[PDB]
Amino acid sequence: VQPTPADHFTFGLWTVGWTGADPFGVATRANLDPVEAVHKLAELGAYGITFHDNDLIPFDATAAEREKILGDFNQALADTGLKVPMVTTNLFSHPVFKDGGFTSNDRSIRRFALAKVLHNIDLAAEMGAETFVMWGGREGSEYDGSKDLAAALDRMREGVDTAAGYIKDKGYNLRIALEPKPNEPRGDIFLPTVGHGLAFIEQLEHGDIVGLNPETGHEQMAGLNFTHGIAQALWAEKLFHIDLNGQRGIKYDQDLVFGHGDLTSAFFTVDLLENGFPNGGPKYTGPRHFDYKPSRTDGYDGVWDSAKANMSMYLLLKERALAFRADPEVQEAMKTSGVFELGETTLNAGESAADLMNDSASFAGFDAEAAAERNFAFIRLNQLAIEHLLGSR
Amino acid sequence: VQPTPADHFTFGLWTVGWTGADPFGVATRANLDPVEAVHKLAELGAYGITFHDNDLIPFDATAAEREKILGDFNQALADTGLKVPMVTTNLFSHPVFKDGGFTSNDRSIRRFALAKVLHNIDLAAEMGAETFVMWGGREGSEYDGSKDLAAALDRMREGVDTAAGYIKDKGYNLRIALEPKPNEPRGDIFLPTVGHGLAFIEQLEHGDIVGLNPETGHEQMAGLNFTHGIAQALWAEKLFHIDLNGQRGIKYDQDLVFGHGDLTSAFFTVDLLENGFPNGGPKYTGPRHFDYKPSRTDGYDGVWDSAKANMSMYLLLKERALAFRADPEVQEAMKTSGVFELGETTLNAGESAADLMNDSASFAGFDAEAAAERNFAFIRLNQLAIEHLLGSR
Amino acid sequence: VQPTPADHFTFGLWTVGWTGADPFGVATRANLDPVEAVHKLAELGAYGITFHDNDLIPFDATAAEREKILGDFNQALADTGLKVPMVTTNLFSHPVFKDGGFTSNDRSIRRFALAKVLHNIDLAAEMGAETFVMWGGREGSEYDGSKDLAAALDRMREGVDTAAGYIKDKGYNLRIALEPKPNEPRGDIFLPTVGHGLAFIEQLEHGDIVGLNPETGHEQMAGLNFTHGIAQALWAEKLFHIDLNGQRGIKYDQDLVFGHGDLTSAFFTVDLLENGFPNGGPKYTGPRHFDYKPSRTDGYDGVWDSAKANMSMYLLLKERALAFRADPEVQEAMKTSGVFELGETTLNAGESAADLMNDSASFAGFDAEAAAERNFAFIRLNQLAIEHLLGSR
Amino acid sequence: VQPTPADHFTFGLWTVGWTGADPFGVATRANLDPVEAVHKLAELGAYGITFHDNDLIPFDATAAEREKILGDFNQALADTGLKVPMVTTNLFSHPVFKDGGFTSNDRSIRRFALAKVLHNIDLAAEMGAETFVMWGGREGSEYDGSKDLAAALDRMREGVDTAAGYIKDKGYNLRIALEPKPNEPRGDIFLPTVGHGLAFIEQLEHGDIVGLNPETGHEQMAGLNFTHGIAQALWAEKLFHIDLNGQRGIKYDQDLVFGHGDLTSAFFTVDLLENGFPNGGPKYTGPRHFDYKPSRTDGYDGVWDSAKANMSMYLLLKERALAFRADPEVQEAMKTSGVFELGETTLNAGESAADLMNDSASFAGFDAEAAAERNFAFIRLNQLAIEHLLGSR
Ligand SMILES: OC[C@@H](O)[C@@H](O)[C@H](O)[C@@H](O)CO
Ligand SMILES: OC[C@@H](O)[C@@H](O)[C@H](O)[C@@H](O)CO
Ligand SMILES: OC[C@@H](O)[C@@H](O)[C@H](O)[C@@H](O)CO
Ligand SMILES: OC[C@@H](O)[C@@H](O)[C@H](O)[C@@H](O)CO
Ligand SMILES: [Mg+2]
Ligand SMILES: [Mg+2]
Ligand SMILES: [Mg+2]
Ligand SMILES: [Mg+2]
Repeated sequence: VQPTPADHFTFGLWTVGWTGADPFGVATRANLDPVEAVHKLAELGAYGITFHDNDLIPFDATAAEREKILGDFNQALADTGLKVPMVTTNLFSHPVFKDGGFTSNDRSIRRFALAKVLHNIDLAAEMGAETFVMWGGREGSEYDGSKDLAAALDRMREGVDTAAGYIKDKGYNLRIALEPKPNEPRGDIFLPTVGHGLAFIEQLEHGDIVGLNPETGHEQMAGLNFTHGIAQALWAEKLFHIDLNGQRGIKYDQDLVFGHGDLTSAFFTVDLLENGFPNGGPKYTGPRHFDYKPSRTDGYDGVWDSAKANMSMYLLLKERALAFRADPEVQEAMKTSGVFELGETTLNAGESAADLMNDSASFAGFDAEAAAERNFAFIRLNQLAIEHLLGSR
Repeated sequence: VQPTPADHFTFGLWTVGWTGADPFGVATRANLDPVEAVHKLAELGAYGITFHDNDLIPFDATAAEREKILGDFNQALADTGLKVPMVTTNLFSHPVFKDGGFTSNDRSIRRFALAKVLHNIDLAAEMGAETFVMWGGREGSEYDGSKDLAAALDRMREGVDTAAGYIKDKGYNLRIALEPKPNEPRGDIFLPTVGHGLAFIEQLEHGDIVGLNPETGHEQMAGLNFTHGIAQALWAEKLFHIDLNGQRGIKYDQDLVFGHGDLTSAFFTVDLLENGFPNGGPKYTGPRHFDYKPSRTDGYDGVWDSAKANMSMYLLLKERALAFRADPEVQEAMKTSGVFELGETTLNAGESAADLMNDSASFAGFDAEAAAERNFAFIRLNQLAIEHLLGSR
Repeated sequence: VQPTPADHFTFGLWTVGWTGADPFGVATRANLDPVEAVHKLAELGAYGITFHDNDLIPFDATAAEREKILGDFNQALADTGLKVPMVTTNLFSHPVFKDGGFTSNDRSIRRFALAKVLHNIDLAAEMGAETFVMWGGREGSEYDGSKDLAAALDRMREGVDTAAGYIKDKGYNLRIALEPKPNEPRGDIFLPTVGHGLAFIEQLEHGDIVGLNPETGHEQMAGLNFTHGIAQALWAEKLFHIDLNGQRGIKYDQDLVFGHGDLTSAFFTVDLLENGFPNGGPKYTGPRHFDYKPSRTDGYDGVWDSAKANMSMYLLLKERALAFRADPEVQEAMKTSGVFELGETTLNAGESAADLMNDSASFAGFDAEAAAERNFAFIRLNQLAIEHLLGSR
Repeated sequence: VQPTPADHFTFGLWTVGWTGADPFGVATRANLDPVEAVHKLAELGAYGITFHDNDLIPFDATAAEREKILGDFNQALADTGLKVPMVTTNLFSHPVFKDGGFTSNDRSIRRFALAKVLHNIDLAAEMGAETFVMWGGREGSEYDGSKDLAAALDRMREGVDTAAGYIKDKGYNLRIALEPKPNEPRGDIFLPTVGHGLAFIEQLEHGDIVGLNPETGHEQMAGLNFTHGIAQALWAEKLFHIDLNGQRGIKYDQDLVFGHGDLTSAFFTVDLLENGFPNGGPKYTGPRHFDYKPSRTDGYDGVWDSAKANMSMYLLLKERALAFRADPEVQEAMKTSGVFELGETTLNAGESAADLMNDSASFAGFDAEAAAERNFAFIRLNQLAIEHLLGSR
């Protein structure tokens, strides 16, 4: 398995650039030059790179510094052919953002935050990015009386609709992707799961250009099924981008390599991304982005190894998932279990509620004890998927 | 503290009627006669009672049996004055519902399930209920390949829109409330949290009459903040009903008495229900329903005690929450922390995006290190709330 | 892969015999006759069967009836050659055990529970079991003030030490194994994890014949690493029996087939049971017992599919774990990462604390910054294990 | 409630001194001078201060510098009267400890870590500390094949037994206390809970002077009951020190003020530390140490507010826990529920196992169905505790 640019594997500058500081220790690695990151990733087979404004341009950068850095990074992009499909803003590291950007209780800070986003849209637009991600990491609270929860959602909405109105006004070819996270760094974060992000988009004035950017480990930090959550996003046609990594349980966000967390869930996520729904429906078509962090125990050989492991894991899972659905035994097990039967509408063509209540066969004369005898054989279908994942089939 | 019918405390027949069987043991209590439940609850100060069709009418009940039971229960209601504000359907106990009702993979079963709901709407309508709850407990999977996830949401939608169309057609004065749960009895349940239920309603043809019925312990089984979740439901004007109980962590659904789980979260939920949002906004106005189970260790004296503890807990929390917001020290702490400041729009009246980017004060000349110096004093506001909850203030 | 009796796969009568009642529904399958259970297990290649006293003999059975049941049961064992390696007692289903067996607050229930246990030991010895398991499923509380926590531990010890002295007194060749569970059916169970069970055994008077029976899903309900937990039990030489199954996360105990939960963790569990430790040490040589439940959506074909599947999964993982450790690339990866280096003592033969203190190259003269540059290459090592797991290496 | 030195409230230098860097941001507060820390703690009523070697003396400090820092530090202690009851070592921040101190895969890091510890013991003794705490924060792994799990336990034991023999050899009046943590910063930490720490101590050669230092938030990260866990440590008489703080659920370690996490559990923790066990037994008489971090959104006023708040919370709970146990209605509720009955031995003085077996009224003649009717009244008992907690009784 060898990734080619046709695979659409994208990486953030902050992933291979993550230096290693965590809550109990300092960096274990020297900073990564952005020019090097770009060359290195292009040599491994990446398709693109993504960044936060401050990953590249320091917060306090003078104008001359910004131009230099941008000339160096654009040179690197020209030399290697990497695309920049997504750009995001850092509204969480500077001390000013301690209570949030968009939903900070201080209004002057909310204004700076939105100003900082608006300027970043311009940059995003000039880099040719198709997606603009918003991860509101500091949007939340540690304590329940810190916020007016209705006002917090109004403030979030104001910021997101202002950013979207500006895109439309400027004619930029960008969509906004919101990225949910249940906690960390705040005790509770606003719009904690895929459902909460999707719900919120529906209250927006400009929701047509707003969708989601779900991350594997974020959903698993609430103990949810990542595959079920991205399936709901898909079904509502709101799956704009995806962040792939691994997580080993409900705890701090590990950011492991994709497939290095819950393996069977990783298998079924790849199947959904590659094979789509068994009865048909929308398919996800954007980048396969890896938002992970190389363990701080490992030196730079490990960094490149970890980048490579992401693409290898995905390609290996993909091979198994295509083999799995192509197997005739699996197709037969699917039919037996009623997977295709779920796709037939419950009612008949032009059958109303009144018509159904009235059908004796469906209710009054329905044999419930006889229907309950069906062996759905879900265990057997599960055994067949796992044997295909282990390559023994 | 003494609950009066003016408090609007409602109880399901299945809560005080829960006999005690769990996964590792049989019932520890004799069945409860429905007539007795009604009299007993009216003597404690309940306002109303709620039930599942099969809580009252056995699954296999003949016509003569159904009429008898309904005559007995309506007599009881007439004698005591209890209301029946909510009615729900049991789509989870019979073996026929092993793969779901609405999203069972077997189509004949989906038809029976919907037929069973339609008939129950009639009953609900005749009892004078304002709310019809749907809890899809068997809607989900243990294994990721058991379902076509897009088809499962189509099947759910078909059932919910059919039920809603029927309400409209019949002219019934009922709204449907969907009730999320992340897991148990299925490994993963569809529409696992408040966000997922709200998202789903937006894809519905008849979503205008569809809202939510969140339960305290269900949200806490995913480790979410119950108060933040009901605040999002409120803000979207979808909080139709509420299920109150207690939960002590991420584990099986305990169904403890309300306030017998996370106490501080219970305190802030009561504040939200009674005081509303600090800057104003919608207020929840329906029943305060308790969906709990009297621990199986306790005899019938304990059952009535537990029913009474629910209303006492709520009334005690309410007293403290009204005291808390009326305290001048708390009002001052709120202002200091920026709780009211969150309520001011970020932009000025007729200030566009372009106008803001352009304001030098907001961005280019903004002093970020100086803004970051504000002491938000959230800890102190948290200390004041807890001292009010402990009654030491 | 075809299991054979030399593989030492054992199954509980209650696993395949679980009819499907859960907290929200009744059984979906007919009761399984235990003579049939024995014949079917033996045809599939199991080596032995285990049971709870009340799995085979009803709680109400007369002596005549107990003799009758046991003669047919022993006949079936004789007909097939299945061993009975472990016997256990049901101290959780009858309403009498609602506050516990050994730690019930009621003294007369404690005496009844201990007498039930002692009689069961006599049957255990009579069947040729080498192990007597104790799962204190109802030992615990929902509420913190329900028990004196020190008296509960004194009553647990009295119960286990009386049973242990009785084995010793009668000279049975039996060992007691305690089985920890964090919760379910109690809100909090005493001795919730492997560590608590191990610690508790060291306070017993007859500790020498008391060890543990860890269960995969139980440590995963506290988000613990099952391989790390059983490693600690093995290190202490207290791993007397093991229960294998699957769990997808912190939620109710699912009891899925082994390998249908956390797959990568199942791989490393199999590596420790089969291969042991990289530098050498203890090895577990007991039976490989499956304590799971066939999903309620499936009929009896699914029941035997599911029993087969446990054995398949273990042999597939066993195979990939042998290939993995045998691989020269893996052995060199382990060497680079310092796996064998951890096996060397920190101190030199005869070096004292004073000596080390005083050795300037280990402290005063140590180059901590040089030492920190080591690439441990843990990411690469993990990528090698998963490629062996996925059958690509 | 005003704390006074007799209350024995102790604080770590790193608690009030935590500047706010978390995984997604930099410090929000200026470094706290430790002489100032001492003066401020003493003004608020603390009894003592604790510190990690590198909290006071930089890792790079010259001997001259170490002497300088220590003279001002000892002067401040002398000026104020604060004791130094516990001392600990930092074996986690420097990049050298990226794979652990005692269990690092690198042998030369293991020697450096042990020498760092031994020197620190000398300082501990010199300061008059009675307790030396060991938190093995980096002892663990992200991946299961990174370590030989048996060698890791041998290296942990070598390290703790060398330090213990050195105390014994020098005759210091010091005890070692191990502090368990399930995860963070390692994906899995060795000795993850109270039970694992207790079990581990029983395999040490110098076990007699080794006990535990449980931390509220750490057991709550595995969803365990902190009162049950510390009850087991106390029962074994291994509760040598305690770390008090708050945690809202299974997620990253929050380190909130004691009482700002699970309030009801904090109430029962305070009851066990202050009141002990209902039937009598061991009591914890050590210092009440606060291991928390002031939230990063707050300035230094919030820092001293937060330190005050820990002491307020403990005295408010202490007060309500004394009122609770003193209450004659509670004492009768406890009596009904069998709390004192659990304190009676199961067996009669001189009754053997044979005797009990053979006592027909405890088994053959037992009315199990009669016995099961007992109302244990646990719900009522819990309602009484919360009404005392809420200050309504
Ligand atoms: O939890 C961190 C988060 O996942 C971060 O890497 C976001 O993805 C980024 O801020 C937006 O792309
Ligand atoms: O988890 C069980 C669920 O909470 C049940 O009691 C629903 O609320 C009821 O089916 C609808 O009202
Ligand atoms: O949670 C159920 C438990 O795992 C049970 O099946 C014990 O293993 C059995 O009682 C002892 O063998
Ligand atoms: O998770 C941090 C840990 O709780 C730490 O502050 C230890 O308590 C300290 O290192 C030993 O005292
Ligand atoms: Mg991300
Ligand atoms: Mg409910
Ligand atoms: Mg078991
Ligand atoms: Mg600590």
